[PDB]
Amino acid sequence: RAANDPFTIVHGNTGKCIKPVYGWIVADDCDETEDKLWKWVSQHRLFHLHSQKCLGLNELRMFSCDSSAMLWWKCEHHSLYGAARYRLALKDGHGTAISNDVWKKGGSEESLCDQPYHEIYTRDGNSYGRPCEFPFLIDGTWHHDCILDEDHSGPWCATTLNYEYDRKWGICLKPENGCEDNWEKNEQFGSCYQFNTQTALSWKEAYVSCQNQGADLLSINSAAELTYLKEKEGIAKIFWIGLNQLYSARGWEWSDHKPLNFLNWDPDRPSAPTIGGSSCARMDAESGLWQSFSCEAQLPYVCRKPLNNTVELTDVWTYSDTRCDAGWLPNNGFCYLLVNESNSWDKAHAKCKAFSSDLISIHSLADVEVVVTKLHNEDIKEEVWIGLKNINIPTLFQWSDGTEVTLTYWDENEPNVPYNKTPNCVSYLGELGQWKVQSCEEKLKYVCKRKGEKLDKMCPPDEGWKRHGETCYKIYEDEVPFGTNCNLTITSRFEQEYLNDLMKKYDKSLRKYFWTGLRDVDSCGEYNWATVGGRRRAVTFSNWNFLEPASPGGCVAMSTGKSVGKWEVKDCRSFKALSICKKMSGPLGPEEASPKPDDPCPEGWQSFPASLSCYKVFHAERIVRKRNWEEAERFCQALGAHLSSFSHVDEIKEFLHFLTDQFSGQHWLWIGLNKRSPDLQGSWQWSDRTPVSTIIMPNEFQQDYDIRDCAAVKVFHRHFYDDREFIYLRPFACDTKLEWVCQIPKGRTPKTPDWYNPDRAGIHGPPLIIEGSEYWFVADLHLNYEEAVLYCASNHSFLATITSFVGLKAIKNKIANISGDGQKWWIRISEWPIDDHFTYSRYPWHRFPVTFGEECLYMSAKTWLIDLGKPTDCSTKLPFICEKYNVSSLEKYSPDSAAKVQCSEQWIPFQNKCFLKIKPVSLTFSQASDTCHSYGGTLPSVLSQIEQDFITSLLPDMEATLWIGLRWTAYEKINKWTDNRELTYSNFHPLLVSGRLRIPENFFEEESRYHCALILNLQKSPFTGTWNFTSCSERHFVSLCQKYSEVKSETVKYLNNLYKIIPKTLTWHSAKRECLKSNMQLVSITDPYQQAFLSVQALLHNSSLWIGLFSQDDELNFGWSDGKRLHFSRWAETNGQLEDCVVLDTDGFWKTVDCNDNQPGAICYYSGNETEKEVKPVDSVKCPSPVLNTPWIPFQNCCYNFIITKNRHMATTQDEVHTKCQKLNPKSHILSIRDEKENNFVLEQLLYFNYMASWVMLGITYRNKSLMWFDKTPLSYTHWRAGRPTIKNEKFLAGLSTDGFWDIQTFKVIEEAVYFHQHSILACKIE
Ligand SMILES: *[C@@H]1O[C@H](CO)[C@@H](O[C@@H]2O[C@H](CO)[C@@H](O[C@@H]3O[C@H](CO)[C@@H](O)[C@H](O)[C@@H]3O)[C@H](O)[C@H]2NC(C)=O)[C@H](O)[C@H]1NC(C)=O
Ligand SMILES: *[C@@H]1O[C@H](CO)[C@@H](O)[C@H](O)[C@H]1NC(C)=O
Repeated sequence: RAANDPFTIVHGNTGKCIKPVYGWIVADDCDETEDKLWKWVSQHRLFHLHSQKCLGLNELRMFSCDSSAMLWWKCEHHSLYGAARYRLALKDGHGTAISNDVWKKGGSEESLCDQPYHEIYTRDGNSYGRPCEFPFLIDGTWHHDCILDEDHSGPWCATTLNYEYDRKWGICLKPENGCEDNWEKNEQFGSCYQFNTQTALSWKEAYVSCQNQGADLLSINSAAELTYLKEKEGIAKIFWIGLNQLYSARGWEWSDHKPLNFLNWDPDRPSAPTIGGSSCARMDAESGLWQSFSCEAQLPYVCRKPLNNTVELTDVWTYSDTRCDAGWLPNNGFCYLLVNESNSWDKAHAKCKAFSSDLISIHSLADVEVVVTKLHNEDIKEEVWIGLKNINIPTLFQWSDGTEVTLTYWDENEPNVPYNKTPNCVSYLGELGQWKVQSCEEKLKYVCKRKGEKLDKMCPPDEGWKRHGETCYKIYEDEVPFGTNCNLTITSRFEQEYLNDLMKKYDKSLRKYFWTGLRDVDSCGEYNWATVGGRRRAVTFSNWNFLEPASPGGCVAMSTGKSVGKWEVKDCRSFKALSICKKMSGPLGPEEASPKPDDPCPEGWQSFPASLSCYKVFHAERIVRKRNWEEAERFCQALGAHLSSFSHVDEIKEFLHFLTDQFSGQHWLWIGLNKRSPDLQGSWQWSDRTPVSTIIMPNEFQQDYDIRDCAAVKVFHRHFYDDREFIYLRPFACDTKLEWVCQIPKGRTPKTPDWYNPDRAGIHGPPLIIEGSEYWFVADLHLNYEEAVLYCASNHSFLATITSFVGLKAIKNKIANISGDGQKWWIRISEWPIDDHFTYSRYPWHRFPVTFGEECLYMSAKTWLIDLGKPTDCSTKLPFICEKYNVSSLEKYSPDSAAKVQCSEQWIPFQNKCFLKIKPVSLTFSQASDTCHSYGGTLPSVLSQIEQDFITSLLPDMEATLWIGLRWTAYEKINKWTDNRELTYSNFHPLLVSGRLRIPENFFEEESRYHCALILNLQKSPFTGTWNFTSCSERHFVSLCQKYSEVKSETVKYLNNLYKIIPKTLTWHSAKRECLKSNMQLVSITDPYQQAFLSVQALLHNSSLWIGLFSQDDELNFGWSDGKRLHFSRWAETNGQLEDCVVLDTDGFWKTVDCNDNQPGAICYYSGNETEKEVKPVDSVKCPSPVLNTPWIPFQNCCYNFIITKNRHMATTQDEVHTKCQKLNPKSHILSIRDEKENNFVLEQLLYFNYMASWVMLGITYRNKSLMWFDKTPLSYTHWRAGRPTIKNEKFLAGLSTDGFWDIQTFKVIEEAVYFHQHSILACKIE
């Protein structure tokens, strides 16, 4: 389990207590804690359970923590420091900061920081399982734990910071003693289940949620459990199963420690080996099939707790020096032997079965230890059979002779059960002796095992001396100092497990440590084994505790209570621990030097002579795009390398000093360290199977330390390591050994012949596609989506983006002529050319925690009109085509420099251009053209973001619509920008203008209408400045013309606001102090007008300036220094908030930097003319009881139920869905949106399930020859994609999409639109 326990603060120098009262700190008088209790809460704050106030600051006092008054503390060595190098101290009883003491727990010896913050998750509600956020304010009272009232279901908490303004709650998930409440005390069989649906949680988050309750994730071991999970009523259609491979070199493991014998892998997944693959599994409940999906997603899960669990063990680590039949290797009473002759599986089984033996069987780590240590150096170059076969359907591995499987040791990463294969065989490979699949038809060696009979003064066990087979172990009575007579050195994990069993058998209670000969004599941070004289055995194995490395000096010991064998670090000066040793050692173990410091790098890899390894760094501009930790590791493995993993503590600083020369700005990089695997139990590990031995990470008391399990390194332009999640995108740097060769799997470098042969072949034969650049048709080479994108993307070439219907028809004809009407091709279909730099996938109303998936599309030669907006399983090998970039920044025109340069008083100048305003009179586009031509210039053409910001800042005084002035023929691309300028970017919000491709009527002789664009002034809406396209035969207002001018390329008042640009180079705290010195505060941008004005003002200064945006919750939730809700945001990236404080870049985007830095300016604001902050939502609607684990979320006098559950009845869905919503709960019909805010609410609820559902079913019919809802009511409000539909029949499916638009799929056969039914949600409102 895991929970936060209330504690007390104790001083170290003066060994007494703490006492907060209304005014200040007073005399302790504690040891009667009925009047004081402290607990850590969010934002690194301390909360008192008695006064219900949070401590803060320079007089220290208890303030209500609904304020921004530097209410946060940090984790020092053994003390606490505040905002900027502050400190916490007391003087004569009263506490006051000192800025230069230690504080420990009550009844313990640690700095209030060693135990990580264990947050709790929620089960169901309007939050979808998001973790709690304590404290929360209700009825004027601050609650720090889950409450229990007669209104809600059970223990429920608030999941966000401000509960009053969000009204998002969730039923808590607390550890229970039995499986009676919120569980199912019986299952199939011998466990209790908890099916929590509607919870968009990642794999690691779901595992942490199931583990905090003492249980674990799912575990399927027999077909009975599978068929019980299939026929369960309240279960999600797709969820997690805990099956994962998050280790370095392990095949596939269960979440809980259970053997993997029953496999149900989907036969459609091609099992992408390195790029495009995954490491966590996923279960589909409709067919009950297993897939390998990228477990960075957000899918529901299910917890499983063993019913009446018992701690049963055995004598798995014993000793028996028995003899065998003169040649059979004896080990622990058994005899193993492998035949050197080539044989099959069944034939060899029958061969060595005729003796008094049969094929080998591995039940625990003893057999694995035998297989690895013996067998001629773990069978360096060999393949050996093993008596595990499968003939059942589904797959269920079983031993040749046995009763039950108990340990599975797979090879990373291929259990690899074929589709059409009745016999399934396993074999040995790898330096760790792991298992892979075979065909029971290859000729390779085999091993088998015999039960032998039971049977020197060099090792007398008379004095309590245990034996292991080659080297005995001996424990001593007591030893206070370190290494009194002996120090122990461990070499591998099997020796560690033997030592753990010996320690558990020796002692009977907890809190007795055993010494270990690992220390740092030089106090250099790197740990090495103690030298007993002429011994320099390097560290080959390491297993620390959760966060053990904390001091660059000390001595290690081994705990035995629950952290069995975890190498803890204690003071090597004075600390008592027991001692264990061995007699023999390894003479040939540390005698090996494989790398050589004289071998150079193969090609292009840079390295310094003090590295013995070649490096290859991937900058943030050369690559196709940044990627997550797992994607970076897979990209490094594809090239034959891994992430940078240093052995010594000087190599890290040398590598940092070597990379900081290749960088100008500061940006994080990926590293091999990660604690993602559940078997590590919190300890770190290197991805290349190298034991961690140095202090690399500090101890930051983060709120989600269990979730962020990846290590990121920071470079400076002058060794700071942080813990990032496995979802953030980040550049990386692979590294290879000085003697090993790299790989080239059709990626970056092996494009060298792919830049000459196919490029010229496509430039010669294939002509230019109609209305577009050249398209190279990469066929006869099937690659995944990630591999196709990596192949197409180059210095100029990239993945083919289709934005026109003419180009669509051309590529369709070329595909039909080249490959056929059956093959599929990877195409990125859109309406306007999208920029890979700015994804524009930012929600405008709120920043809710949902990571959207990848939109990897496809298209075929036939059925292209239907499958153009349907995503596929893009871990598939298919041909593709690559497009070519043209000369963008190479065209030069406008030779007139001093003649046309004329900026009069009716002209506002900006960067290399100038604008002029006219009256807001209304004219069409063809008239507005000559209206601007009446003056000298052109219509306003936008080529960058800051020009759009300048236009937006000029917009408030203009009309509600402006003619931007770019025209294009309908159903084609956009060019010429009315001024012979290449279209760089376009600002079309996908929530207002449908980003999908437009499909016209296929019968049009010459009716080629034109489409023009305009800028909207949406009157306080967050979409002002965006562009909208329309048939410009109509007329709109015109208030702007642009021209080019060459020779001439304080307290500011703006929209009832006073802005001051401080040019001082200072931090964010000093900036806030300087703003407060002028009776002002840091600017809080709450509207796009202020954002655009501040952006153009920052461009006028050519440097990024500070703003009033900062974070306290470990960069999870941002907020303004004024106490204003973050509603408007213009971040530069989706997941780019990598540091704490915020600055406003010159390009108009909010950059994020750690505000312990120097920025060349800041922005202070003052609001005196307009001071309005009165906003409070009212929620007085209570929904009925939840049904089938699907609650009713209230919204505006209604109760919606997005039924994400097993449903396959798709026969006459019109009445079927209605009866389904009816018998589920009366007084509730199908969903029918009749407003605009309701559509946004439905879209928000859909976006939480964007990984398993892309549409929400709507109740649209065609009764009485008109589109109307199921109820007797007309259809007032509608949100279509492109015009009103033309549905004449009544057989069609209406679905609210993931962009707010309503799509309609018509069909003639009911069994043809099942793809729309598989990805739909059945919502039944109440009203
Ligand atoms: C962005 O531009 C598009 C134009 O392509 C705008 O779509 C147009 O919006 C108007 C306003 O609602 C529609 O007029 C309505 O037509 C229905 C047809 O049944 C009629 O019943 C209403 O009384 C009203 O006249 C118009 O049909 C629609 N489409 C076109 C081609 O003009 C869109 O509104 C613009 N976006 C924003 C935010 O204004
Ligand atoms: C809900 O009902 C109350 C009282 O009938 C009404 O004041 C309120 O406007 C309703 N909500 C909406 C969104 O109309």
